[PDB]
Amino acid sequence: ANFENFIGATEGFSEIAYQFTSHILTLGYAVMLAGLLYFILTIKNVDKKFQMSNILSAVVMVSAFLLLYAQAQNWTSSFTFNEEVGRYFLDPSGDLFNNGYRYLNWLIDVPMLLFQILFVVSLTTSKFSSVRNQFWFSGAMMIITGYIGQFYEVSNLTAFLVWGAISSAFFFHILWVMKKVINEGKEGISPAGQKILSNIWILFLISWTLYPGAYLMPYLTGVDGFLYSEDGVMARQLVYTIADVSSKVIYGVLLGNLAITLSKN
Ligand SMILES: *C/C=C(C)/C=C/C=C(C)/C=C/C1=C(C)CCCC1(C)C
Repeated sequence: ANFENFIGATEGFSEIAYQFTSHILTLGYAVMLAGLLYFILTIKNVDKKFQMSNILSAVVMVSAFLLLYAQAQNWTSSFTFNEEVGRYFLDPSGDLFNNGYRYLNWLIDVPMLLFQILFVVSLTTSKFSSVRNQFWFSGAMMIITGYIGQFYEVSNLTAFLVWGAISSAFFFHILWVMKKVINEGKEGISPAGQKILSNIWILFLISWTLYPGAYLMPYLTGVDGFLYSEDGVMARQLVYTIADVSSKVIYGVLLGNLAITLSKN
């Protein structure tokens, strides 16, 4: 199946790798719940014209809280301690670790995260429906092809890499469209608003690039390096969690700050 089950069925996990991963994943969903309350409670601070962004952030928080909670429970319940060896091994009586929860989260959140910026910034020469459709089509194809490649993570590294490269092509199209959105959105707003948009662009670029980084984490030191191990599992789930918080919560906070700044003439 996946790299997590592979390690869990062969080498097992140290108490530390199992506990660290349970805690990071728990922090992930905990932050989404806090984010949910923040976006609901702050909806009254922005003008009505911009409230769709707060609404879409709130919906992303529900998606991410529920699905990361389900992933967290799946992690903790999938491995059981062996006293002889002193490690956690995959439990054949369990469901086994499943990355489906995260990929479904991506399928839901990606279209809403890309769409929500179009309720805060104004385009100039691009059409709203064109940009929206390109975001949605490429976003969906990114996640779908990456999901396909994930099936080959352990069994066929070649297909894993090829499908990931196909997915990356759609990713680069998204980055290209978003860069245009940001540049049109900077036209005729105040310098304070332009500086927030510049920050949004940088946050977007870095935080979205973390996802492919985590997808490749166990192979980033070769076919038998330091990360082809429980340490690469830990690193993968840490980087996902940093990306989750950044791409969903911080991105949303910054858009709301942009909407407040735009209310000032
Ligand atoms: C909260 C969720 C978000 C922002 C999810 C974003 C997911 C991606 C940017 C996925 C990207 C991928 C690649 C560009 C190549 C490797 C396969 C993916 C699906 C991880």
